[PDB]
Amino acid sequence: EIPGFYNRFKTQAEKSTNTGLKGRLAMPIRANWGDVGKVVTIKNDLRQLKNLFGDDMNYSAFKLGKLALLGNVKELLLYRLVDGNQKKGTLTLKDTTENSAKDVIKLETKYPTARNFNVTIKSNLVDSDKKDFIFFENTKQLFSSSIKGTIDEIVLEINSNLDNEYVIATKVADSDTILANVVNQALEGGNDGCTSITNESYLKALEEFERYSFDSFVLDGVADEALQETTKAWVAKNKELGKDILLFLGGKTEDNIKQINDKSKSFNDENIVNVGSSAYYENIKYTPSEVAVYIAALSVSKGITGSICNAKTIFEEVEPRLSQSEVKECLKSGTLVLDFDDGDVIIVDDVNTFKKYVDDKNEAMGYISNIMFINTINKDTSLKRKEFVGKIFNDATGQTTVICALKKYFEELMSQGIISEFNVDIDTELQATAKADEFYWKWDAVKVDVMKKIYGTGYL
Amino acid sequence: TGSICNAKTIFEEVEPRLSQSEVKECLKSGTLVLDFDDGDVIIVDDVNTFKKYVDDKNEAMGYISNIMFINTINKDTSLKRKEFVGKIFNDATGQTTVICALKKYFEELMSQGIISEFNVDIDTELQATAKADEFYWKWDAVKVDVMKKIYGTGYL
Amino acid sequence: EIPGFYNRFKTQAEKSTNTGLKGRLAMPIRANWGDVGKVVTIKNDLRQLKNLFGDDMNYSAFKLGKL
Repeated sequence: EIPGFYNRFKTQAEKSTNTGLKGRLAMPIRANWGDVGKVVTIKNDLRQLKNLFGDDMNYSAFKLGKLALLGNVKELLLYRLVDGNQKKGTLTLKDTTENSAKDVIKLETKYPTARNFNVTIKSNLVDSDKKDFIFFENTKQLFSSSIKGTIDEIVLEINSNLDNEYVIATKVADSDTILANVVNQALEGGNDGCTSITNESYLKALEEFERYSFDSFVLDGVADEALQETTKAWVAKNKELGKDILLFLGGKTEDNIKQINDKSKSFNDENIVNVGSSAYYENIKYTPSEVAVYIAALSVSKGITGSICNAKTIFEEVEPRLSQSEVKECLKSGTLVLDFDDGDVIIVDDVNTFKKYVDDKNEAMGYISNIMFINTINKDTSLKRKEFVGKIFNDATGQTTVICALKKYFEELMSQGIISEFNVDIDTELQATAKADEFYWKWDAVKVDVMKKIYGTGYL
Repeated sequence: TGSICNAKTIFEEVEPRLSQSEVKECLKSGTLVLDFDDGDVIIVDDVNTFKKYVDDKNEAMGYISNIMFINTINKDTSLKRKEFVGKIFNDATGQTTVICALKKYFEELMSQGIISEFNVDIDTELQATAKADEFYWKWDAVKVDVMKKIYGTGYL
Repeated sequence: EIPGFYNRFKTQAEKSTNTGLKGRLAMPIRANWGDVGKVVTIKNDLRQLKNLFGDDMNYSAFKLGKL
């Protein structure tokens, strides 16, 4: 640059930061409003969810999004599910100067929907040629504007202000004629999003979700069986492909605790978590899958350095309600069920559906926190792939560098206290059999536990 | 001193996109195809069209880096032609000088770590049959490999 | 395989082992329940015996198996 003393101030995020959030979650959702056919990330502010997908609790989108956000996920990734017939609302405007009136402007909702987004056009009381363009939803006004009677400036203004973000205006003809007055005319022709949604839509959503990486998946708070087996196979495929995705599920409200335990027996992969209990938060019930959304969100928000075995929930009630016998039955079945151990609703344990089996996949694998730990180690290691694969020569120096980097990572874990003991070394047994263009290595560790049970004995 | 089997590319998208079955099919066919192993576009492997065949032209010949190495050795050697052809007398001294120069070159390669092991010597089998105005020589080497595959096993 | 860094975790029997057992024994048995006409090996967990030959002490099978 030219000589001088040029300041560039950067008080962007000086101390406007907090560290109370973590994790990311996947969400196929049915929605009346918002983008369609894309996987969109949502920051934890619910205002973003409300803006980008509406505020209708009749739909899985807003309700499950609110539950996930209250789960304190750092970034919530959504995908709007639709049938192919799903459509945008639309309205058309016409001129009045000519006896044979001609359509000159068309209004269409910015996102596909079927809501009663309405529009009003009336004569401007100040200027003769101006028309006052006002927009509503069921007469609840969104935005008002006034432009002279030329179509180009009218559509440009209507598309300019983001107060009119609900609707897009397009020019039908290049007229300079006075528009026709409308009063609360709905943008018709749209279709909602709950229309004929089937397993194929969920399959397409999952195929879209293959692109990204996630900490957990919950399947739209829907307990349809065939979707559950499909997602089970999909997660197994993703695991075999090096994508370590965890899955939470919730049974149907009609299922008895015996049926829920049978389903939790049917699932035995460690990445499957079955939720049995229903709950109420704002005096409104939530099916086991709807609360499975929340428990998955809370789990991913916990991340490492935590668990869920007694994490307090937002729910004001829980049902069905279990004695210690029923709780033990559910845990032995691998079911996760909420509890009312105190005046609040409390998560009973960290169990997953796998826990029915014991020894080879160890008992700690029956707990979700260990699976999150293993998936995190696999993810960081598969991040190291690109640092080390195809970039170092397999000699003693390259092996030493790889081992030193992994040792530094595990020592960082040790510094956090997550691991009580570890060692990482070359797998000389397999390294002897290794081909010259490959490397084998081994590591042992001991994750630091957490009190689930405590016992006290008193003397007087 | 490098390869392409995981070199990051500048490309923001790649198509057509392949499962591991398709990738294995392409590699067995000798095809080179880009991949989206992460958020970027990444080169899958070092393979060439030859790789369909295996043993005589060895499996390392199926990889482009080995061919680049062999071509470089041939090029430097065919650079040495002008230094040695028609300029030294084929006696024991000339043969020793040629062998010493080639040994120095291969030791320079060893210093760079590209070669893990080598030996270079007169091809006494063909040198016995060699005409008086020519020279035969032999060399073995071991190019240093690179991790393409890595496997880890965990204990808790 | 294709190039990559593919983990395969093997926390099967990390430290879930003990050395308090040895030996093998033959047993012709009368039983109300279980397989017939085959020589079946039973691991020392009595639950395996109970599953594969019942839990009736009236028969040589369960009683002598427990012993």
